[PDB]
Amino acid sequence: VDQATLDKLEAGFKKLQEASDCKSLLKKHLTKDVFDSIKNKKTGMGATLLDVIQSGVENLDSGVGIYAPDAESYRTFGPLFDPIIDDYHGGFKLTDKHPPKQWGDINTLVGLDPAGQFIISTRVRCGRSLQGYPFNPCLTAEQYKEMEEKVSSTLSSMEDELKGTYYPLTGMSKATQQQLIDDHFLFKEGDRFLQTANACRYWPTGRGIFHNDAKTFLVWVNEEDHLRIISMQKGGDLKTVYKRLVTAVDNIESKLPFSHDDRFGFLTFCPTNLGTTMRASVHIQLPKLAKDRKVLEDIASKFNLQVRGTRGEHTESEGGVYDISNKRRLGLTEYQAVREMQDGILEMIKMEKAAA
Ligand SMILES: Nc1ncnc2c1ncn2[C@@H]1O[C@H](COP(=O)(O)OP(=O)(O)O)[C@@H](O)[C@H]1O
Ligand SMILES: NCCC[C@H](N)C(=O)O
Ligand SMILES: [Mg+2]
Repeated sequence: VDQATLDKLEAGFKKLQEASDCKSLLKKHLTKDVFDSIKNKKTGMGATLLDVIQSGVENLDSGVGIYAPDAESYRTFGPLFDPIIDDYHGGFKLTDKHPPKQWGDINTLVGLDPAGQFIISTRVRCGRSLQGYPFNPCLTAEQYKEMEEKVSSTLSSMEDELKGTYYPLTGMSKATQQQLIDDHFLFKEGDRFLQTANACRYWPTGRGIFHNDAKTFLVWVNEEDHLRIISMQKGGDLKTVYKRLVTAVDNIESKLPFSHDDRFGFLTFCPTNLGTTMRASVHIQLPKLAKDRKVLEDIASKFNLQVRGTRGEHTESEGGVYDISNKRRLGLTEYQAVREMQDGILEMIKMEKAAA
C-alpha cells in the first residue's frame, strides 16, 4: 500500500469523524481501531481500503458508503464489512451463515391490493456475479465485453414467456434510453455513489439490457452487478411476478456459473445485496400515512421495509408514489424476504384504510 493512498485514507477518516451530520454506516462503524487494523492490507488484485470506502467518504449522504472491489475484500476488510453487514441486515453475527437457497411455496402468496387503489406496480429483482470475474472496479474494458458476450448469448436461449432480445447501450438511441429509464425498466446512467466507487469505468462498453417484448422480464448487464434479473408488471399480482422470476433464475442458473459463498450466500458488489440478493418492491400511494415521508419511513422500518423515491434510491417521491421494499437480504431465505414485503405492505394498506 503506497504512501499516497494512506494520505488520502488518513484524510478521509478525519473528514468522516468531523462530519457531524453524516448518518451513514461507514461513519458509524469505522472506528480508529478498525481503521488502523486494516488500512495497510491489500488483496491479490490490489484493492485497498480506499477503494472500499471512497464512495462513502466523498458522498456523506450515503446510507452505507462501502463496496467490495473483489470477493476477498469482504474478508481482508472484515472488521469494517462485518459490523456494517450485521447492522444493515437486522442481525447477522460473525459466526452466522446465510441459509441455503429456498424459493418456498409460491402458492401461498396473495394479491397485494385487490381493489387497485393503492398499488401501481410490483417488482422483484435478484443479482448475480459471474465466477472468474471480480466486481466492477477490478474489471478491464475487455472483460466487460467478454461478460456481455457470455450473458447475451445465454439469454438468446430463453424460451416462451422469457424469450427476448438483447439491447446494448452502445448504439442505443438517446431517445430510447431515456424512455426505458423514465418507464422504470432500464438502469439510470451516471450515479455518483457508483461513479466514485469506480464502478462505471469504460461506460457504456459492455453494458445493456435484455427483455421480453412485454418487458415483464428483464436482465441488466454490467451495471452495479454483473447481472440483475428482474420481473415486474402493473398491479399487485406478486405471486405471478415472483413465479416468473423463479422460473427465469432456475433456468439461467443451469447455464451460467455464479459466485456463491458458504457464509454470504450469493456474492454482490454492495454488502446490502448479499445472501438472497432479493429486493421485492411496490410502487404505492398511501396519501394519509405519507403526510410526511419521515413518518412513512418510521412506520415502514418497523416492518423491516425501506422507502425509496419514484426513480429509485436517493430520489424524491413524485405525485405521492413511493418505492417500498424489503430491506433485508442476508440471513433469511428468498421466501422469507419476499414475505416480509408482502406482509408489511398488506398491513400498511390496512393502516391507510383505517387512518383518518
Ligand atoms: N415496484 C416497482 N415498479 C416499477 N418500477 C420500479 C419498482 N421498484 C423499483 N423500480 C425502478 O427500478 C429502477 C432501479 O431503481 P433502484 O432504486 O436503483 O433499485 P435496484 O438497483 O435494487 O433495482 C428505478 O427506475 C425504479 O423506478
Ligand atoms: N445499494 C444501496 C447503497 C447505495 C450507496 N452506496 C449508499 O450507501 O447509499
Ligand atoms: Mg440500482
